[PDB]
Amino acid sequence: LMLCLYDKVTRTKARWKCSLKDGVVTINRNDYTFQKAQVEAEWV
Amino acid sequence: ASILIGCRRAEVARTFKEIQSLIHVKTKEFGKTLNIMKNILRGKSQNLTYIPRFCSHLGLPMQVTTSAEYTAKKCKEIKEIAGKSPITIAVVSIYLNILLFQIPITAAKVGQTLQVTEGTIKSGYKILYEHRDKLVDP
Amino acid sequence: KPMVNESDGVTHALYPQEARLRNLTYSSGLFVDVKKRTYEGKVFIGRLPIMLRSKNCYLSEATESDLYKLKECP
Amino acid sequence: NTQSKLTVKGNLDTYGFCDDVWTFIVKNCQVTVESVISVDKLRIVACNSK
Amino acid sequence: RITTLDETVGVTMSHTGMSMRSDNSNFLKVMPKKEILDYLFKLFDEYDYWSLKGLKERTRQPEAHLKECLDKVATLVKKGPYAFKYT
Amino acid sequence: HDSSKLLWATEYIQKKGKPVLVNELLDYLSMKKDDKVIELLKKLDRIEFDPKKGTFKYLHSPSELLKLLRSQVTFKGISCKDLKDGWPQCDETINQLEEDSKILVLRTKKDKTPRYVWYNSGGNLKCIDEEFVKMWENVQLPQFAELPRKLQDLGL
Amino acid sequence: SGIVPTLQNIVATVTLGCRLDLKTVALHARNAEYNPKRFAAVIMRIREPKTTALIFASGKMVVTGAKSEDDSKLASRKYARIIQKIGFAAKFTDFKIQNIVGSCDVKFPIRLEGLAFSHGTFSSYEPELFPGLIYRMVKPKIVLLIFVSGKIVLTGAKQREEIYQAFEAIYPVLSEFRKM
Ligand SMILES: [Zn+2]
Repeated sequence: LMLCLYDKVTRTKARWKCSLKDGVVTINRNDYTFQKAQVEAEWV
Repeated sequence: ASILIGCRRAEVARTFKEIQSLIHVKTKEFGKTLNIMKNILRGKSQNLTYIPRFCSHLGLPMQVTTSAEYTAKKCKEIKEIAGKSPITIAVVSIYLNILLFQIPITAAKVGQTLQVTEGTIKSGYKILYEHRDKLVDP
Repeated sequence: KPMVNESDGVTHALYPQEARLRNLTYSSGLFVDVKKRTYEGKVFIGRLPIMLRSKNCYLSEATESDLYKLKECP
Repeated sequence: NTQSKLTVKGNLDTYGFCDDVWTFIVKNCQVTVESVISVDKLRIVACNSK
Repeated sequence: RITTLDETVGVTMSHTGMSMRSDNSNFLKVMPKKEILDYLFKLFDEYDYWSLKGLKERTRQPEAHLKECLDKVATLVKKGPYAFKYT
Repeated sequence: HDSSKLLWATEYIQKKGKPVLVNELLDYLSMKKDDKVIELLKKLDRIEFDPKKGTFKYLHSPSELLKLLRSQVTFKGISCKDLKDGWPQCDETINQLEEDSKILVLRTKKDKTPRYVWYNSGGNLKCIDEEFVKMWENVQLPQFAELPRKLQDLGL
Repeated sequence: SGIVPTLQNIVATVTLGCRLDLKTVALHARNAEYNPKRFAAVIMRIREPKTTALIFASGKMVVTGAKSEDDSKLASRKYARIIQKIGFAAKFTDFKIQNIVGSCDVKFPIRLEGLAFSHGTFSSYEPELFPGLIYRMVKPKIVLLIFVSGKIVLTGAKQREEIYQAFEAIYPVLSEFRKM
């Protein structure tokens, strides 16, 4: 669970790029505190 | 749009921007209601003139247009619908003629006078550099 | 200096001889610099007929031979 | 006091938008830090900061 | 005196026509009901001259929720000196 | 407050609008759990209180409408505020009960024709075409006491 | 001829027969999109058929992206199954075709100028706004797009049969004004 705040997410029906700012990322027991994150995900 | 209907009927024409910036109606409903006027015209019943006006503001001799007109005629007939709103390639007819002659009017000056993005200028110029071989009149 | 905006929209220098024949008006435009201010470049305003042989006319100081070229009697 | 930039490149499984909350659950996703973390289970919960 | 314009008639006309460029010089460019009702009951009681739109502006609640909130424990007057006041 | 509880209960009773047990009345709004509201119901007409079983009502026909229209003879003019609440869709009854069976005062066709107290013999009398009404307007009623002679001139 | 219109877009309407909580639908369904203040309908999609749905809280479901009656019907049924999976008493009923978009290519360039001039009653044309011509057939009441590239796009039909009839009646026009 990445409890962050979004800024601008761009998508054309098959892909996600999730802008994240002033939030945290929780992976492998180490928290990732980031200024700006862009989740360039893909949609099935 | 009545002026457009007027001026076109007056056997001249100006680009939409020259009128859209003259009268800003957001250009969307403007053209949409403009089209039905032709249908009403038909119910109640063209770049060829854009040539000399374009070279007019830049002050050149008279032989450019027909030389440009010959080039303008050749593009559409074989292929190259070229524009989808082909108003863009009206200038493309002209620029490959100013590229011919040595007067420096590079797309910097055309881009501020005729107001065409070099994305359209350079793309249209080079795809017309492919077929310029059959374009040697004199 | 005098000129004429023709039907298409082209604007070229007008010569007095042409003016009489083509029923034109031997005029020239006026242009004013305008300064706009918001408180808490060059602007065309109109034409102006020009007296023939005035200081601004093309015939202002032309040569006698040049006048013959322009088909205007000295 | 945040300087890291993250670029999560993976495969989104589920998403949802309610109360302007975006919940992006990516499976087998790679997040690029500034080293890239190929993390399987990630749930991007995006809330409106505006 | 007047400075003659040697620049050709077209180029002096260039800026004066439709060059498709403007603005070169900047000049005249031109929800929950009970909580809202709790907000409305608080806003009306705490401030007698609490605007319904002001309640939407103060509580940061939607106008639909703020207006419906006033109909329960607040006074909505639309005429007279006490116009748009929740008490 | 004492008045706020009575106001909320009255609106809640209006919101309920049905005769139910007084015990359920308190739990519907979770406010009228004190004897103040029950006493207010007996003392105020906003909430109907009676010695019978738990029931709160409002404190209905064109026949009643006509009698109510006749109830305002040589008096002030009433509105249909009670008529439409005491009989929903009372404006339709005016249209159905034509020929003075239900007169009204149609203010305009933008405010649901807010009617007033009116009684009439004919009421509508639509069969007389506007052509007769136009000639009634086209003929202007003439001037002063020459007219008794004028009707005498016509033979009256 | 021998060229059949190729259906492009089918827009339909589906009534689930029960009210839906679009928040719960968006959360539970793995493939669903919903913005409360942009458009109050869940954009739920599946890949087989690859369709877009307008799932409303009132139960109205507008299925688009399909290219046939049966594909739209199956997409609607799958969406209804997704709805009933949560616990809403949805029912796949009142399925109705709203718009059928078909396309075809006569493969030869057309004289659009003569087509517009001769068919002011039937053809809608403005080459500067869109170099394609809009043809409005009355029987069937189908809208047809005509291009120089030979592509013909027919849209808005209640039946794909209407699209086929429109293209069969417009093919004489396409061949008549074919530039050779
Ligand atoms: Zn009188």
